[PDB]
This record gives sequence, C-alpha cells and structure tokens, in this order.
Amino acid sequence: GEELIKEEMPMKVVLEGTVNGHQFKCTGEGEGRPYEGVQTMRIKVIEGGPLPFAFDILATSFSRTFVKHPKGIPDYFKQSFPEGFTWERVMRFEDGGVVTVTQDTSLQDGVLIYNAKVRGVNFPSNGPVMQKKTKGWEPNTEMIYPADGGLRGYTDMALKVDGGGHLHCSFVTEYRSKKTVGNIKMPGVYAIDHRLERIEESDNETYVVQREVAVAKYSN
Amino acid sequence: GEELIKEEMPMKVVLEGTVNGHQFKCTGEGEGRPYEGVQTMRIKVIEGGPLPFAFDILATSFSRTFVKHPKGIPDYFKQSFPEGFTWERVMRFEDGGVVTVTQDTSLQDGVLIYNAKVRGVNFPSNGPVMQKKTKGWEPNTEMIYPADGGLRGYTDMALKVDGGGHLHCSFVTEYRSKKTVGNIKMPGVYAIDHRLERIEESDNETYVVQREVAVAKYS
Repeated sequence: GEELIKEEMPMKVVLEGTVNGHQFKCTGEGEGRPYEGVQTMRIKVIEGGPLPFAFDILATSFSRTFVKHPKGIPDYFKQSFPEGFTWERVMRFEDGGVVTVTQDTSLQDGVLIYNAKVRGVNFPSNGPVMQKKTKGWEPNTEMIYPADGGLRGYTDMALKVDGGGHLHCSFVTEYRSKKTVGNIKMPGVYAIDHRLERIEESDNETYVVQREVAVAKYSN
Repeated sequence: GEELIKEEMPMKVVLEGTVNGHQFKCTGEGEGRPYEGVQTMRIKVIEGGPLPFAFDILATSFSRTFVKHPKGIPDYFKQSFPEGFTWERVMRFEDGGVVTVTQDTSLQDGVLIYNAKVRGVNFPSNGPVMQKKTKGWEPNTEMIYPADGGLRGYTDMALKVDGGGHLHCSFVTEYRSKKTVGNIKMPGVYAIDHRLERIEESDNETYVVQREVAVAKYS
C-alpha cells in the first residue's frame, strides 16, 4: 500500500455536477509529493463554462493521499492502496447553500484517478457564491475520528468574501477504504492542517491552478 | 520597521539560567528568511554542560521576527524595529515543573540579537525532563490576542517522551514592543502554526542544531 505510493505521484480528476441547476464538467491533472504533503492541480471547466458561481465551492472537491503523516500516525489513505478509497461530504454554508460530494480514488498504472460528483442547492442568488465575490479559503484544521474501519472528518471552513468578511461552511466527510483482503492499521483521533491556495486563473475561472499543503499532527 | 528586516537575516543569542538548581549558559548563531517563516540556529552549552535535563525545555526559548505573516495580518514583531520587542513566558508542565523565561530582542549592525534568562523549578527527579527521556515538541498552534499595546500568546505544547507518550506544557507569553513612541498597526486575534525540528546534536546535547517553520493564519 504505502509501497505503491511513490515520493512523486501524478493525479487526474473528472468532476461532474449541478449547482443551483447549472450543469458542468471539469477535468484536472497534477502531481505532488505525498510524503511531504504538497500537491498542484491544473483544472479546466470543459462543459458548462463559464460557471455562474464561485469556483471556490468546487476547489475542496479536487486529494487525501497527499497528506504528510508523521511516523506515529498510521496513514489510512496510503494504506488503502492498491484498492483505494471513497469519500462522501456535506458542505453547509451559513447563508443556506448546501453541497453534497461523492468521490472515488483509485490507482491505475501508477496514476491516482479521482472521479467526483457534486450537487449544490439553495445558494442565495444575491449571495457571494452566486455573485462570484469570493477570494479563496482560509487555512483550516480538520479533526479526524476513527469510525468502524472508516474515518470521519469535521472542519469549519471560512470562505473569504470581497470586502474582507467570511462565509462560514461546515464540512462533514466519511472516508472509506475499498480494501477487503489486507488489513489497515487504524489511527486514533488526529488533526490535519490544510492550506489550499489558488496560484492562477484565466478565462472567467474556466482554467484554475491550485496548490495544497496538508500535514497530519498530534491532537491534545 | 519591516524595511530593516531583510529577506535573509542572521541572529545571535545568549541564554543563561538555572533549572532545578543547575546553572548553565548557552550561545547560539543562525540565520533564516523572516518573510518565509523559516530559521536555523546552532546552539552551544558553554557553561554547566552537560545539562542533567532535556535540552527540549530550552529549545522554545532560543525568535518571533521569523514568523510568516500573510498580507492581512499586521506583523507586531517586524513593525517593532528598530527598537525591537521583549517577551516573558511561563511554561507549566502537567507533572509540576515551572519555567519563567525573560527575553530581549534587538537589532545591531543588521544582526538580530537575543538575550534570555530561564528559571525552572520543581521538575520531578524521575520525570522525563530530569531523566532526559524526551524526543522533541509536537507541531502546535499558538493563539495570539491583542492586549493594551502588546500581544498575549496561549498554547498547549506536547513534549514527546521515550516510548511514545506525551508530557503536556501550557505556555502563556506576553509580547511587548520597545517602540513606545510611534504608530504600530495592531493585529486582531490570530493563530501561529509552529514546527520546531532538531536537525543535529553531539556531545550529550551540548551542541544542538534546530530548525523552525512558523506561519501566522486566520483564526
């Protein structure tokens, strides 16, 4: 499992969804250093572009294999290979928008392949998401809890708004390994510090480059 | 102030004190990238070595100028130059050890100068600190609160112990500018993520090299 995840790994993503009835499809390709916790993704909106909502609400749906885990924290995600893992997430914005995401992670001839589906509903028409008045996510900390051979993650995320305030968004995620034959060494409770940054964008946010640093740490 | 702090800065330190009655003195020199939040220091125990306690309890006393503050979080420390700043810290270990630390930070001939005094008492004789069974600090988050011209920092630190457990330690720190006349833009409440790594040691921890990465963030 860990053996199959090299110090350098490429990744590819297909993401399809509907937000407030607007249907789209994105493709992404990138690479990272799974044991250093760093990755970069170049993303294209190939159907439904330009999107009438902030790409920021999609950005967190495009990579758990790339978390730096110190020796003392068993790495559920790297141990899941070769079979990979799935995750399901609910994002609840303080102003009432909701996003549900299902993701499949697989390893296909040494490339990490992500397949994702997104449904967004009830974003206020005049709110910062549908008015495209957002400016990226603040750094955040996700609490990880073992739950019967899977993991649950919870985080309060803060979407920056034009003018300097934030839209708060609760994330709840269930992570499940696809492994059935081998065993996984389960972690106890821990935290993951995440920093997701946009590097560049062009053509009304139909091309986006983003980079994430994510590091697992002891929780007190 | 920020203009005096260059993209690369060297630092020198003198730290002296007593822990459970044991008297010692340390000198250090290093350099880092203050806007990138990275720094490295080479430390010698020049008096009282070898120490009969874990060097880890001194490691966090040896550099606030080297914290990456992103554009929206005003940098109290870099703004305090040329006068610089002071800090006073109480470290309370859950097994009863207490340390008071008093530090002065100044700038001389393009070099950051650190002068620190440490007084540690009531470390258990067969605890991990006095038995030298510690293995570094876990990465941690310090909460920073504005207060009456200064900043107060709060963090629960976790010292790794031989065999895989942790000894917890409360840090409360008061940070005060020596720029007592002149405008500083005050931050609101924020957090600093710290990672302090030992790189090298020799001669029973009387030579230590350590590297720190520190990054301020929204709270």
